[PDB]
Amino acid sequence: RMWWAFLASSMVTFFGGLFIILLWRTLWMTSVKDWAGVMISAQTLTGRVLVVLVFALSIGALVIYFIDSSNPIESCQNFYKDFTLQIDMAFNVFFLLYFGLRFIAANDKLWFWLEVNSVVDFFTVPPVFVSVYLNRSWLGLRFLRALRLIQFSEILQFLNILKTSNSIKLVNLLSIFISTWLTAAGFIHLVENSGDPWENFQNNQALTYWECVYLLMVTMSTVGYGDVYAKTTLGRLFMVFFILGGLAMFASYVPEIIELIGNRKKYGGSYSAVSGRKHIVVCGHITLES
Amino acid sequence: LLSIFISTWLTAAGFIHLVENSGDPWENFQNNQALTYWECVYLLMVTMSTVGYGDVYAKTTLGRLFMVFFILGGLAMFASYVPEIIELIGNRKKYGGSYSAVSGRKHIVVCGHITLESVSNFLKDFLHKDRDDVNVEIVFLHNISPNLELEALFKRHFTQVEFYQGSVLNPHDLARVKIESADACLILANKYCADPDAEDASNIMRVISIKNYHPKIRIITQMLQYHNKAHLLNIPSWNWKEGDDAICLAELKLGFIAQSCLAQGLSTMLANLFSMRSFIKIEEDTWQKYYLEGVSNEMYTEYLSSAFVGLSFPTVCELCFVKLKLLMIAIEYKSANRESRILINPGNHLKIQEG
Amino acid sequence: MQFDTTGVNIPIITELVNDTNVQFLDQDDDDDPDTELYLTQPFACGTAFAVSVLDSLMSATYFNDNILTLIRTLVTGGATP
Amino acid sequence: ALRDLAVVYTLGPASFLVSLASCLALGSGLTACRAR
Ligand SMILES: [K+]
Repeated sequence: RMWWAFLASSMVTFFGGLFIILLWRTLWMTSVKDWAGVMISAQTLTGRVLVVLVFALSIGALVIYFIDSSNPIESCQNFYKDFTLQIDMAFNVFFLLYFGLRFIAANDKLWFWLEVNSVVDFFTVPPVFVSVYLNRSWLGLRFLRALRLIQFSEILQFLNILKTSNSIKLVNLLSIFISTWLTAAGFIHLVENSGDPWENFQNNQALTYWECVYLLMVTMSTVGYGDVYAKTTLGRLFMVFFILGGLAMFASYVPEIIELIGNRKKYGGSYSAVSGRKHIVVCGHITLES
Repeated sequence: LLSIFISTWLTAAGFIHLVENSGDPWENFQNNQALTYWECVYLLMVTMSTVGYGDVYAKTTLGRLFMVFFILGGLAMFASYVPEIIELIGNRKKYGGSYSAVSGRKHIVVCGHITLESVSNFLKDFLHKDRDDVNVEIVFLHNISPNLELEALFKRHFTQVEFYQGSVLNPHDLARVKIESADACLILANKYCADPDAEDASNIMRVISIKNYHPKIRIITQMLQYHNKAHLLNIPSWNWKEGDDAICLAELKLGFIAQSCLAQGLSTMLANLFSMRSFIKIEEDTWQKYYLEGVSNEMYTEYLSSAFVGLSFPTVCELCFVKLKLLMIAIEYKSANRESRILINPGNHLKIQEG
Repeated sequence: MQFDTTGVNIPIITELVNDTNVQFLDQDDDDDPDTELYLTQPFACGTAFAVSVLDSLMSATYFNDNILTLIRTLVTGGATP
Repeated sequence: ALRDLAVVYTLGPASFLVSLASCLALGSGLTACRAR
């Protein structure tokens, strides 16, 4: 089990590079910076098609993760034998190029280095490079690709599917809910199937990914059947943190739910004509006495 | 609040751990259940969230009694602390923040009397569909929060119109809407007020504040009474030649009415001559088709070519009408004696100068 | 105004309720919008009187009660009891 | 062994630097062609 290699690749890629960026901060490029910015700009048609492409390829990568979840956590495969792994790394190197375009156009290195897309790329792409180098596949943190669903609504804004603001807000809220549901299920699946590292991985509990999705849905609704649950120590700790975070997020998002429900107009609508029944319209000063 | 929550969580977990591992004293301590402290913490977290997996639970009598008391006490404490949670969440300001500048997109700051009628008319004319493609955003700065109908109207144009709560007289609010980078500031007047002089003075003071923040900005203001606009000449930064304008509602309206008294229908012609009207094709032989042929016209300004120099105005107008299919109305005669003055259809004695 | 040569040299004093309006009384002021009241040109030149300074005097009266008496006998013209 | 461990440590960061360098070179080339 060489999972620490795949994990530590992403860890050094994030932390050491962030540290050297801060260190350099303590100690013609405008043209290419503006070129990259206008290339990845939302208003540019190239930006539109590129964000649609990266969203679609993220969905494809998530589907590949769903297919590969049935396989064991840590296995071995060949680049030349398996076409799916080649497709996955083609997707990942495309994400790498998009990360390059985003970084060269980044106004501030720190804030671009501490956002969701940067960290998911960091925790996704070095794992597949180590996997193709050592010819060993680890499930890893590929489920984090589901976070790309958060931008789904923006795609519907570019295709003119969504026009009203309420629809955009509703789609955004649903996308956030589904994305966090799926990534929590992925964390639970990984931690339960891998087992506790300090007990020689003898705590493994054979749970499918969909069973983890079911467990998360039962937990977040505060039902708690107990038919399926977390038996590992780290899994239980993650469940505690997920319960606390879910309650906090729901409490924070209650006002937006109230706004989406809104105050319905009680006396709106129009009169519905009934055949054979005349009607008289009364207007003016309408009070109790008259 | 967090410290109290964590402290009571840990001490309840400690009580459960002690009572479960010790066992029931009256049964010779044969009810002991081997639970770690962290498992008791997990059990308390599952219980207080009302999930209740049942994988780990209290089997001893005293442990179950403690669990019942902890459930009751936790519900009571949470019910008592709900108001503090609501206070910590609070009521977020909906129209706070600041305008975020977008490169290549100018913005216009609109202030003054912001209600349904004025904003509706201004957005109807400004954001007309037949308008040529302009990348201009509109920022309405107003202290009074919008009502439901205004909120709906802003939602219909959420992609081009933003609203912010604040006052022009406060320099910080001017800094929030990026008034130093705005293309123009438009001040609307309250046409229905008890004292027009007070509204005029308020608008003049808003102009003074805006020009104090940034003297080079272009301001278009609405003035109710005609005798008040002279106050705008007292501001040193008010440059009429640079595009600062005051639109007098009473003067323009009564002048339109008087010119219609001299010749009826002139007010309609003028109103249709500077307004963006959508064109509809009419094939039936009605008056609407002949009217709509004339609605489509607009005013434009252009520098005459050097070929027209030295020629009388009637000759140039005839050449423009017959050949260029253009109707020339007026010319801006510039003289060093009396600056520049617009001449409406001058006689044949006048000759076109250079530029 | 203009005379026959201009009204910018006429000495005037303007009572003000809000302090932040004082910068509106001066034309050729390079003062930033966040400049405090006592550093603005109209206040420093004595051409504007902000009433809020009286709200300061109360505090100055608390730490020393002779200051108000000195101000009263210097300002009001000698109003004996 | 330590060589393979060094490779699995540095393969990610090196690939990121290669990506950034390639993007910068492509942008510089396209800007130079645009200025032409
Ligand atoms: K027209």
